[PDB]
Amino acid sequence: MKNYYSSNPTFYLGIDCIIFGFNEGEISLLLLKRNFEPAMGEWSLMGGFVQKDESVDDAAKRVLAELTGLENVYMEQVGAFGAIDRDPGERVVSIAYYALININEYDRELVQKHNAYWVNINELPALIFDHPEMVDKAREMMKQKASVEPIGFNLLPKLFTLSQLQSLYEAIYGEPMDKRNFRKRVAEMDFIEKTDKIDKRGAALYKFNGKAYR
Amino acid sequence: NYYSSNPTFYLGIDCIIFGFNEGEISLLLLKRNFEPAMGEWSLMGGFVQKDESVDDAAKRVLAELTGLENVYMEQVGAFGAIDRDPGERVVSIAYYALININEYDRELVQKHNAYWVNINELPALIFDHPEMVDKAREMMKQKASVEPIGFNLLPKLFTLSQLQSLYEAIYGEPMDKRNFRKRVAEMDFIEKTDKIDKLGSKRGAALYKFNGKAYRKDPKFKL
Ligand SMILES: O[C@@H]1[C@@H](O)[C@@H](O)CO[C@H]1O
Ligand SMILES: O[C@@H]1[C@@H](O)[C@@H](O)CO[C@H]1O
Repeated sequence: MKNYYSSNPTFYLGIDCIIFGFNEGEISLLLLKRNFEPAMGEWSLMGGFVQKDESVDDAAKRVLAELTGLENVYMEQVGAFGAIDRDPGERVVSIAYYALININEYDRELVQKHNAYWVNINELPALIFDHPEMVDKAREMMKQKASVEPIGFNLLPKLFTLSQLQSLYEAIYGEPMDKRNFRKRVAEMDFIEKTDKIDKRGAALYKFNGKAYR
Repeated sequence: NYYSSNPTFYLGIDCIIFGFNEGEISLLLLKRNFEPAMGEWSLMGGFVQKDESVDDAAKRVLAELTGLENVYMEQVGAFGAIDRDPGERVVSIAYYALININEYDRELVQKHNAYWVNINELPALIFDHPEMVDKAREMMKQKASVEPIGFNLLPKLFTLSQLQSLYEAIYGEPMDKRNFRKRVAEMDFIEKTDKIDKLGSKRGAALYKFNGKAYRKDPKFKL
């Protein structure tokens, strides 16, 4: 059995989940009031710790489910945050994970039962520790992702107008966009495709495809 | 004692140092100096210590195992599969860089028994090191697409062929010369100087430089 590596120290390994939600033209962040010390009661990302019996990726899934009830949310790793004094309680290196989801009814009731709250990304309260830095990094990742592949397949209807698409991009990027230049930029995205169908007024309908994955 | 209902983990460090030299990319490798898997081909592997940030751990590990200092690395990810390290549960945070080989002390590296291996002729690496390398390589490609790159990998006055060679090595593919120079035209961070190449491979070729102001990374990503 003994002890490979026992000369080295061990560390608490944190998990923080960053859940962006799109609804009615706005992005919100899912937040809670932290249920343990230090900084108990203060505004927080969904925070937990990696356990011995699980991968770090599965820790994220578990932490999310424990603190919000949400299951079946695919998340992408944001990074390992390991500044010495990031957590005032102990040395904690935290691994952040993020997703962008479409905010829907059953999920809404579930989240509310956990005392998690959707807060508009332009009106965030002061978050504990380095959570604002984590959120900023996830938001930049989301921006970059949206420029190279479909940002999600159930954020918008299967067939969507350019106006609907523009509202999603403006929310992600956090600034209004020029309609003509946005249309030109979309024409350069081979993963968005104009169909023959029209909205029912007369606006052209577009769809995401799988061309960014080839 | 906060958080004591939770366990603690060994936190690995792995450094993935790609080197650019004579139009090709290499990986800096070593023979692992501790067990298990002692003597086998490995990345610069260590562990985070109590004294240091994880970023600073990656610096110390790099300097201990190669002598290289002042090398900026970007985080690849935390690799946390339960069985990735057969010795023990270790969550390893991999870091990467693409450096200019000639710009560093090649004898200092040699002294540390670290070897540049060509990126297309890698030996079998230990544990999940090939996965880490693959991930770093994909990030290098993604950056090269969306950002200005290679200020310290090219001479201050460089040709379009030299710039092309960098991109070709990064993506690992020959490129169309026609379309590349068209893409180079849309890059506002590369400016054409008055000067010309009197020593290199295409004599009299236009020498370009990076415009520092335009090279600078945007604080927020632009569509
Ligand atoms: O980021 C914190 C981490 O440092 C630990 O306190 C667990 O909760 C997370 O939200
Ligand atoms: O990836 C390994 C890590 O798991 C630990 O063994 C330290 O060295 C690294 O190379």
